Amino acid sequence: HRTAAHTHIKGLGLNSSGIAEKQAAGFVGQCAAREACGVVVDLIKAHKMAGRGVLLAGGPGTGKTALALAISQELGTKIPFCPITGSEIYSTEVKKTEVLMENFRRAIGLRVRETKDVYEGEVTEMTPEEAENPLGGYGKTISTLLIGLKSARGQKKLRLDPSIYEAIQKERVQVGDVIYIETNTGACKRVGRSDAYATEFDLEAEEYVPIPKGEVHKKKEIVQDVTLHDLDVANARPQGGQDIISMMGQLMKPKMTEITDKLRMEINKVVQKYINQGVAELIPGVLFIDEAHMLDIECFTYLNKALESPIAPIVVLASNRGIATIRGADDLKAAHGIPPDFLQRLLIIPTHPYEPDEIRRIVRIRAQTEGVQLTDAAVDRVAEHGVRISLRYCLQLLAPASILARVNGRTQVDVQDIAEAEELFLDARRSANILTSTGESGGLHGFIS
Amino acid sequence: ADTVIFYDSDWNPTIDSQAMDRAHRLGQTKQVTVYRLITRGTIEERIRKRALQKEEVQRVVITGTGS
Amino acid sequence: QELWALLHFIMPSLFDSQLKRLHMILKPFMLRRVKKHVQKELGDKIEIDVFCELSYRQRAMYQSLRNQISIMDTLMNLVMQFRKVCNHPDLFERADTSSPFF
Amino acid sequence: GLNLIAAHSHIRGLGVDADTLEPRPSSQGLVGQEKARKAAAVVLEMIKQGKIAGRAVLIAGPPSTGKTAIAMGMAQSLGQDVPFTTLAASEIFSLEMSKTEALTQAFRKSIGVRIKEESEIMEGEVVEIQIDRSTGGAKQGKLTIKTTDMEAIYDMGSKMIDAMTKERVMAGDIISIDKSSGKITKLGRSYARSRDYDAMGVDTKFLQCPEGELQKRKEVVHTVSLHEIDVINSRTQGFLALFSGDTGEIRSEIRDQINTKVAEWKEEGKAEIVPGVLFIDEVHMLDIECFSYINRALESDLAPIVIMASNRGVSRIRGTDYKSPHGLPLDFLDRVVIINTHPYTPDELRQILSIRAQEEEVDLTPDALALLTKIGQEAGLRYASNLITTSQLIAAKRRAKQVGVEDVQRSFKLFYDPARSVRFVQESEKRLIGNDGVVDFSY
Ligand SMILES: Nc1ncnc2c1ncn2[C@@H]1O[C@H](COP(=O)(O)OP(=O)(O)O)[C@@H](O)[C@H]1O
Ligand SMILES: Nc1ncnc2c1ncn2[C@@H]1O[C@H](COP(=O)(O)OP(=O)(O)O)[C@@H](O)[C@H]1O
Repeated sequence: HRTAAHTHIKGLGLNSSGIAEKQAAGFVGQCAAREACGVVVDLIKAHKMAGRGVLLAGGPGTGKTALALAISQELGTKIPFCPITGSEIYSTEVKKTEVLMENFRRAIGLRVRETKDVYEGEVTEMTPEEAENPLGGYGKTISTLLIGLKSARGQKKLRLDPSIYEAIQKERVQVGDVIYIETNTGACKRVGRSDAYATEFDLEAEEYVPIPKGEVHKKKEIVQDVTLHDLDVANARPQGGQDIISMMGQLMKPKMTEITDKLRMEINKVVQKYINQGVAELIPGVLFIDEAHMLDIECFTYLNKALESPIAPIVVLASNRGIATIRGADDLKAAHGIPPDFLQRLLIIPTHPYEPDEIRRIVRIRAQTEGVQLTDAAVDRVAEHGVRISLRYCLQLLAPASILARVNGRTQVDVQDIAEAEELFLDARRSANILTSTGESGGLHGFIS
Repeated sequence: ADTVIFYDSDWNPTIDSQAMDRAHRLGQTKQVTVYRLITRGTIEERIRKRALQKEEVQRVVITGTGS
Repeated sequence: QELWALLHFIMPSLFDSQLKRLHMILKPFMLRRVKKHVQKELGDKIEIDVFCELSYRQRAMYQSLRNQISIMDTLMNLVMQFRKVCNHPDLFERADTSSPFF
Repeated sequence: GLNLIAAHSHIRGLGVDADTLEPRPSSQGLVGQEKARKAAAVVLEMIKQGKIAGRAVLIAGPPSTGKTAIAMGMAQSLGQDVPFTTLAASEIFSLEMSKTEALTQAFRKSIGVRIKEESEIMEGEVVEIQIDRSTGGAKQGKLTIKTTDMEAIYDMGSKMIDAMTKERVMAGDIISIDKSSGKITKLGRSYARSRDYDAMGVDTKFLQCPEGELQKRKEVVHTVSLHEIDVINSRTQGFLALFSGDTGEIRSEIRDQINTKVAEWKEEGKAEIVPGVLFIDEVHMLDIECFSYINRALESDLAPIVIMASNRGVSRIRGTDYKSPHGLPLDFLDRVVIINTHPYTPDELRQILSIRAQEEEVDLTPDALALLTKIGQEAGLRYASNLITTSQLIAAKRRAKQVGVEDVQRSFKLFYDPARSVRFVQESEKRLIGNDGVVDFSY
């Protein structure tokens, strides 16, 4: 609903033959790059490949991020699209190569069938039974709970292990509540009071709920979408048991941890059981590392090994820089800001500047996307920027000009409202002239160097 | 009753025209309103448009009087 | 043919197996009158259309269901599933108490 | 499966004649690099022989000359018999622990303690479980189990009845019981009882009954690394840190105790020590402090063989301001023998591309393989290998059964090689942001 930089991008706008239509799905031009991004979408949808690298290479404002977000739409919702900047990699909690691995495994998805095996009913009896322990000093302990559950078409009496009674107890269950119990986790949920004895005169603000229909014991099945990283995190910070470690692990502050290769390898074994059991579909996705020049030579040297993994997502890099110094390696210059031995691994999609008539088309697509109804002379005005000034400066003027027109009582933007927008809101270059002319000498009114 | 709400349109307009008659009969005296919850952008729309054009054919085939 | 079957039933000798013909031949056998003429003491019906769009859950059901048209077209099955989600998505998949993947 | 096609998936071993260490011109997915493969096979021999401790080998050569491939070939030709640790040198720059501690843990991971143990396992189909649960529970109960060859009934002790009820063991369930622990694993449901499993969904699998005796001794050969023993001894659930990480810096006196105890188990004959390999990929990412530690870690008796790869020429050593070959200090390089990988000839590129075109499901027409070979000479082995996947996807878009020259040409046109990418950069220097931060956005 809110309008943002890429709201007009809907897809790559390719033909079924995989050729780009010159203006489609919000794009203008970049046709060769849109066609290359199509073949990458094909590489992703065909699950066969791991750890292929793609670089979107081209100057700022050439639509590299529009291409990546268009890929994210051609893949649809099922496939994991995992966007990061290279500046997200420098965590204070864990080494930066941990964050890369977390993002690599966040980019691999799993759809898995799960059977939830549960008991549900109105609690009709609850009777604890206990033993006098030998002198451990903590005193007597509950040995078991007997609990009666009533549903609409049956009842049970359950003799619980005391670890499930602790779930029952920490859930503050009472006689006459409706509860849900998972035999999977031993976990308990208090659903409400019965709709029996639902007298209004409680301060307790209870939700009275109907008796569960059907039998007390149920075995429902549901399909869960998870990433491999979701499994890593669950098993590294255990929280689904009723044991003391799972209990205290919910009270401690959450913190990220440098999950070992040993854990990740053994979760591959676990997930492959789900595949062989036929309960899971593996759905590998894509990791988009925007601003990949902000990675350092330790990140890039780790990506070597990470991409060689027998499962890894597709990695799409974007860079906007020429021959530049590699970060963390001030001795080494290379194109794109990428180490030369890593660049060998990638397929590079070069991305090119727009022509003046393409800029005019983009301005009109963008104007009608923002709902800025805009006269043709006004379009020509805005499209003379983008040629003389960055393309982004065109698109950013459309909103001020709309406000100024509406404040002038116009239904639509004239050249006048842009000519006022051009004056209130400068580009970087006009502002850079103001600096150099005013900071031409120091003083009270100078800009600070 | 004085109000009929169709949660669903039927493929046959005669059945809904019968259904909405239940309130609109010689014993009625309040105004009758009929509401029809056509969910927009769905085949609930095409079902209603097909049923509505059939009612025109059924009215054309009774162009001449039966009186 | 559904009009013939009624006419065959009442008068099977004549009607054993264009509008200017129909309205003449049926003049004896059908009598019809309408509330506009004889029962105009009643008001007319007010028919109000009440459009509402698919909620975000319904359209998640509906669009993933419509995705099957990329493979099939079963269409008479799909138009019943489409009618379910257009009524309430709990008809198609009942929402129920849920928890993370274990 | 969960293993997808990856860059090294075609490597099945080292491709060397085990009787002579003569490298075959191609086998097991390796092509050429014969002298390097022979040397890696001599290293592989003395790894398996175990008698030699803490030697370090560097594999040195230009990028894409098969350095990782040879490392993967050794790993595939050691298999499970020997520990094999792979370390990217970037990994030791932990925030949890100092880099010498991280580098210690990597050495400890590469020595295995091999421990052989037995247990009686009882396995069969449950014919019946009777449990009285007589107010309290677990009072008494009887278990009947059969194989195809025997049937027996057992009176159960009360803590076994708890185990049976905990596992909801049911008639028809195929179970194994480890007797000394008393854990019950339900291996499956017997097919003959399928109709009793009225709660199980149709997705449920079934099995035939177990065969032979209900009870036998099954012998397990565990291998546990010195690192695992170190971490186990750190805290009350130390092993739990082998997964999450969150090991601290493990105290040196814990390791020194463990080294003594493992020497006792060896002398007592209770355990064997199995020296593995640590492979340090792109070792030049280590700094001068790391190399100083490695120098003496290699002199330990419980040191693995360390194998290393470097792309680097005479290059700046990290953490200092002078240059040395491989980017490695000469005092460290004095402790290391070096294996060189050379560039490939055009026919070896053709063979590697052919192998890669077998590992992916691709049919190359003979002219498409010739063109990819030509692109391989001109643009590098890795780029032509990525054109294989691209061409198949283009061919499938035109519904072709085989990849033709037209598909390779589309690939070459759509995706630039590194040199054309650099040339594109060298032309676009005003539009690309320079090292000065300067850029022009105008047309
Ligand atoms: N070919 C195109 N068609 C339509 N809009 C485009 C195109 N290329 C870029 N844009 C738009 O121009 C703006 C700047 O492009 P952007 O993707 O931010 O460039 P980069 O990410 O390379 O700096 C964005 O709002 C983007 O949607
Ligand atoms: N001799 C060889 N036989 C088979 N495949 C090879 C050979 N050399 C390299 N390759 C393959 O080509 C790719 C690049 O080689 P690689 O071993 O990664 O070189 P480096 O590690 O030195 O960059 C890898 O996928 C590798 O499997």
